[PDB]
Amino acid sequence: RDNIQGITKPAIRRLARRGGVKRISGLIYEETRGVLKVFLENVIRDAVTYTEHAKRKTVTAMDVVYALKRQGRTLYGFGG
Amino acid sequence: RDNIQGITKPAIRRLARRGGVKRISGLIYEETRGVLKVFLENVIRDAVTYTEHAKRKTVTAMDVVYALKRQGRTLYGFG
Amino acid sequence: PHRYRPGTVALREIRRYQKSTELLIRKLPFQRLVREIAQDFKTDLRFQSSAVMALQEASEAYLVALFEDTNLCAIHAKRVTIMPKDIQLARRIRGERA
Amino acid sequence: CPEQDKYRTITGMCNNRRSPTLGASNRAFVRWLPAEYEDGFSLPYGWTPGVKRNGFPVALARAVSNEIVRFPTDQLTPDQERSLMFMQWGQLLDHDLDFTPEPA
Amino acid sequence: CPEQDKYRTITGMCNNRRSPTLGASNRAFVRWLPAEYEDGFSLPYGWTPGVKRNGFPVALARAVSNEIVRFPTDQLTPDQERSLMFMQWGQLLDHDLDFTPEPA
Amino acid sequence: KTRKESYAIYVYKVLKQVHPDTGISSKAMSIMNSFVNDVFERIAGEASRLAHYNKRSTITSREIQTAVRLLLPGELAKHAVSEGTKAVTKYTSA
Amino acid sequence: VNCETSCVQQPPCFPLKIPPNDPRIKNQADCIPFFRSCPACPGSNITIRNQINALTSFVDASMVYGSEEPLARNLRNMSNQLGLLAVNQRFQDNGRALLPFDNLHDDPCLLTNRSARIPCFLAGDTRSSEMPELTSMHTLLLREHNRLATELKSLNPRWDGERLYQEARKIVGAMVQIITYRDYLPLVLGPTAMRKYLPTYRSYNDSVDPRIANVFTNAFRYGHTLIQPFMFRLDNRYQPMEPNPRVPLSRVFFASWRVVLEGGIDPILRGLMATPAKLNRQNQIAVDEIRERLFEQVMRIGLDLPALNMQRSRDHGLPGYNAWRRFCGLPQPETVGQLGTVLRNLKLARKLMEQYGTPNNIDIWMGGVSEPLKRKGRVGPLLACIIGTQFRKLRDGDRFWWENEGVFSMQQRQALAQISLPRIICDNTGITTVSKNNIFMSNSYPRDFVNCSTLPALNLASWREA
Amino acid sequence: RAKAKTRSSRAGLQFPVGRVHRLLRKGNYAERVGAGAPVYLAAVLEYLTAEILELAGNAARDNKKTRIIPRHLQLAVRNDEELNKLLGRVTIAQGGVLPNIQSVLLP
Ligand SMILES: *[C@@H]1O[C@H](CO[C@@H]2O[C@@H](C)[C@@H](O)[C@@H](O)[C@@H]2O)[C@@H](O[C@@H]2O[C@H](CO)[C@@H](O[C@@H]3O[C@H](CO[C@H]4O[C@H](CO)[C@@H](O)[C@H](O)[C@@H]4O)[C@@H](O)[C@H](O[C@H]4O[C@H](CO)[C@@H](O)[C@H](O)[C@@H]4O)[C@@H]3O)[C@H](O)[C@H]2NC(C)=O)[C@H](O)[C@H]1NC(C)=O
Ligand code: HEM
Ligand code: HEM
Ligand SMILES: *[C@@H]1O[C@H](CO)[C@@H](O)[C@H](O)[C@H]1NC(C)=O
Ligand SMILES: *[C@@H]1O[C@H](CO)[C@@H](O)[C@H](O)[C@H]1NC(C)=O
Ligand SMILES: [Ca+2]
Ligand SMILES: [Cl-]
Repeated sequence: RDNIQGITKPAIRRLARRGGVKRISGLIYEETRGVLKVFLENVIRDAVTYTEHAKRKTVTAMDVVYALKRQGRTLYGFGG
Repeated sequence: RDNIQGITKPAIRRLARRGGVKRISGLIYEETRGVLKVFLENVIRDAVTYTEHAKRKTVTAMDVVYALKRQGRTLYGFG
Repeated sequence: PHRYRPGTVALREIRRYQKSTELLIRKLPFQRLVREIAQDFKTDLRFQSSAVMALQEASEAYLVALFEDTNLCAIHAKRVTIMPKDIQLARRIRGERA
Repeated sequence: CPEQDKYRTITGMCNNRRSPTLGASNRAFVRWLPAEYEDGFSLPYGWTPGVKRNGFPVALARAVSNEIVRFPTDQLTPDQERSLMFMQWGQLLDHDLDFTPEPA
Repeated sequence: CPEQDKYRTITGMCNNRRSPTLGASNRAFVRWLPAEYEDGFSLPYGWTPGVKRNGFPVALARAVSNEIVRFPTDQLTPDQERSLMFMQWGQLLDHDLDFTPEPA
Repeated sequence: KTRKESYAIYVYKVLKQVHPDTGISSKAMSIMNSFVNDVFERIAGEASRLAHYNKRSTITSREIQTAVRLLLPGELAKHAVSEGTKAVTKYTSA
Repeated sequence: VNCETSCVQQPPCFPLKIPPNDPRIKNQADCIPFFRSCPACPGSNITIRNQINALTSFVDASMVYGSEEPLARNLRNMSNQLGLLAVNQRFQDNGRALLPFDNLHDDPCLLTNRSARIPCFLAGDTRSSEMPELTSMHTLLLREHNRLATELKSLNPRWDGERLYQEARKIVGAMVQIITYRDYLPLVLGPTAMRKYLPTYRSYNDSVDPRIANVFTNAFRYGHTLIQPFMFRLDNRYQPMEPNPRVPLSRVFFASWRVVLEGGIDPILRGLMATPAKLNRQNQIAVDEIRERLFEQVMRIGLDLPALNMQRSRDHGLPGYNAWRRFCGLPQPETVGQLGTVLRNLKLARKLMEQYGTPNNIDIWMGGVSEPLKRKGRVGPLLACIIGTQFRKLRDGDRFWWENEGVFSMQQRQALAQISLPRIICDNTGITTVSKNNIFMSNSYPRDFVNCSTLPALNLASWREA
Repeated sequence: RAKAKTRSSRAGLQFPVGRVHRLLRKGNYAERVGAGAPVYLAAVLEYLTAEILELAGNAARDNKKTRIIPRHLQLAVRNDEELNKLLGRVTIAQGGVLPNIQSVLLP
């Protein structure tokens, strides 16, 4: 159940490289994992609330889109 | 019409002191004046648009409140 | 010839202005600036006093928050002096100039 | 204290693995403020007659109950937002939490 | 104890008028954190061999002193901004403040 | 003179419920009215969007409860939900 | 030096002296019996006197299972391997379980009825035999544990007696915690104090001290202001139950024969559910049943419960009202005007000033119950602060908290979230009409009463092991 | 007819259930509005108002003041984590700022 370690150090390094980072400290990975967990917790909580209001057991992509729009992170290309 | 200089250096210093700033460089005042001018330009443009839509020649407090709320800067105390 | 240290009066002002609720900008110059700026959008404009007061309050709050962020940026760079690059970095990260 | 346990102990021990006696039974209370006795450590206020508390005489508890607590029963005010279940569960929870033994 | 005083009591009694014991001599220490004993209340860690603290064996104090504290004396460096008066006054103040008795 | 309605009487009643002796000023009333209007608008808009998403033409207590859960943070949402549920149950009983 | 019969102030006796012109006691030579609490370690002139807590501070239903190993072993049914608790071997409540009888040398239970000869009951706490409502609670929890063990034995035939007992005890403790922290404390403290002192649960601090504060044992006695002067019994239609529908409280103390021979615990539970409590007003604090006639039948003279509370606070050496106001971060009044402003009742401030002389000398219980109640609450700011702090420490400092990870599974936690005291009453008694949600608020029949069948039941399928 | 009884009195509230219902009906939120929605909304509004007013009154008492001014409202909002999160992008007029000086700037 320790799936937060599934976001490996090379993946975080790749994400930093896409962001234009040349050198990465060794303690960056834990901070990135914590930030990702917090963001995912917020978005997934909103999506699960939307799903529960609809009396559904399956979380759809449209619920995730609504959650992201609620946080102010409108996402294009998934759903509509 | 040079009224941006009406926001004097002591006023900017006071605003920084309220923000917890201890030491201020000499070139900060011009940057603060520019930032204030940009912010006021945006807010006043939105308020004047709201006023023109209402067919009025007077800018009211409600127009400014709506202009600020449109920018995610909700202001409490004027309606 | 009692002269305070170059940091004592600054801290005294910080403590004084963080405990008050007044407006730190003179009202008449700000009103003149607001009218001059509004002259660029519509000629022959009239302003309610409450409108100018609301604009002043919003501007002062925005500047205070920006200066707090700028102080954080300056402290990050191992400094106590507030510099324009700190303001620019804060505005970029906030999303204004970005 | 065992390294692994699935259930509580009856005596309440080993709940806090650093200080196992925290919360266990037959242990002294925790004082949030220093105690205030007549002589400082053991004698309660009102034990020795003529000794004042903070420059004022100590009022008898029965006298305080007579003057302040006493009120006519017929003027009782019912509670329209609470039931006797509230009070009964309060007493049950109190008997769950604390009990101060006295000599027989 | 007297309501009005001009000098300290040699024992420290009634310095705090609400709780006279506070600060007096021959009194127990205050606990900022709960005690952590081997058996919970009285036995120190390292008393009975084979008992581990926080899942780890208890290190001998002499072994820790030998490994970490020890250093060659000739490599001593002096403090340019302090004198032995500093540590002597520290010891004098410590002897002013506290002293834990031990049995004869 | 037209009649302008505001949440001043009700805010004063709540204040006297909480602080019978403490009074309020005019600017504090203005801020209270603005805050009440803003929260009302936020909750109503969230409930309307919830109703539109599920293809419903009616705003019910469920939509308001879900909007409260979505907007209000932490224990505020739980306490507000409990208060609203109690009020709705009391109204249904009476 | 017997304190119950002698008024000489010799340890451990600390008798209450009778003021002149007492309405009830006309002889000043008499006194109210009183026993000093046992010191933490007797005879020590070095340590400040401290009192002993004889029960586990955690909310673990120690009133049902006990806090000592011999008593806990004696409370169980060792004649089998179903992990049940001991029940009465002589009487039954309409075919349902009853608490076992307890053998003490000086039993006050037979003093109330010398004809019934029904002794006191045996439970996890020795105070369970006061008063039929508490005995009804203890019997209900006993029946609930037995039913839970029976259902678990049905689900898992491989489990032994010890496993059944431990699992049923775990479920009962989790139920008690849920009911306490979800239904009771919000009504006690109020939403403001509940949110201020009991925030959202996060995880298990091992650094939080879970011990019970000395002041808490006297601050939680605010419930003495909610006590009604009568015991009410209702029949199946929630009507007064003849004979004796309303019995004075002075005739129910230590009266287990009422529980045994007078229809069991169903009428008592119905009366608890369908009767309003007593409101705490600054001019109506405590009734005369507990103030003039407490334990009248089993004692040589009636006791005074508020006077006992304040004498116990003095015995425990607790600080005054101002010290605790300072402790909780509240302003401390100094004059009669400041005290009147704080209390919102000027006449009460004059009375308190006359009795004590300074706000610093006001006893903790008196000042706590004299304060105006919080909005949607039943305690003052000081009492709310103390109670909220104590329960926050008891919640965060408990390793076996039901919400703590590893204690219950996620499915088990969700199943436990559906429990309710109304459902327990429906399951473990013959009551078919039961009050709605927040049983501590519904008090008027039949406006806030529903049928027992509409209550969702606890689904134990998540406890099946495979 | 029978004597009129306000819906707020029936629900045990002090905020106007009828006014909230009218605002919901005329606010262009949905085609229809249920009968229990105004009660829930009024209860939530009353709870939030009571929370903020209680905190502001406590702040005013801490300052030895009898009346609540916008400074007390700002102190109440900014000192509460959940209220600060709710009113994060909200400016309160004449509210000032929380007294806070960075540690590194201290002598
Ligand atoms: C004279 O000093 C008094 C004591 O001073 C202490 O020692 C000195 C040397 C300093 O270090 C000082 O900071 C120490 O407090 C002082 O009275 C003190 O006042 C404070 C602030 O009001 C009180 O703290 C409050 O206590 C309660 C309970 O919380 C405490 O106790 C529980 C149980 O032990 C713990 O779990 C807590 O962590 C705390 O230890 C609360 O009411 C409160 O916290 C809540 O409230 C505040 C605002 O109301 C919020 O910010 C918090 O988040 C909480 O919601 C405070 O923690 C302190 O108890 C009290 N001490 C004593 C001994 O009574 C006094 O002010 C000084 N006099 C003058 C004139 O300056
Ligand atoms: C010539 C100097 C010193 C001598 C002979 C000395 C020796 C000792 C000894 C034998 C003990 C008791 C050992 C124990 O209980 O474990 C002790 C404890 C202690 N020392 Fe020192 N030490 C010296 C310097 C200092 C200094 C410089 C300080 C502080 C600045 C200090 C502070 C203390 C304190 C507070 C104690 C606690 C008393 C106790 O444990 O009973 N000492 N010292
Ligand atoms: C039939 C009901 C009750 C009886 C017989 C009773 C009687 C007593 C007596 C005689 C004491 C010892 C002296 C003292 O009051 O400090 C006591 C203590 C106590 N009471 Fe009550 N009271 C009752 C109701 C309540 C209620 C409703 C509550 C709480 C909601 C409560 C809470 C307490 C607590 C926590 C103690 C401390 C235990 C101790 O000191 O031994 N009681 N009770
Ligand atoms: C133990 O349980 C059995 C049924 O399994 C019951 O008949 C018996 O009376 C119980 N014994 C005691 C002492 O409660
Ligand atoms: C004592 O109990 C008996 C039943 O055993 C009952 O008839 C009698 O009335 C009781 N006495 C009193 C005084 O209640
Ligand atoms: Ca317990
Ligand atoms: Cl204490």
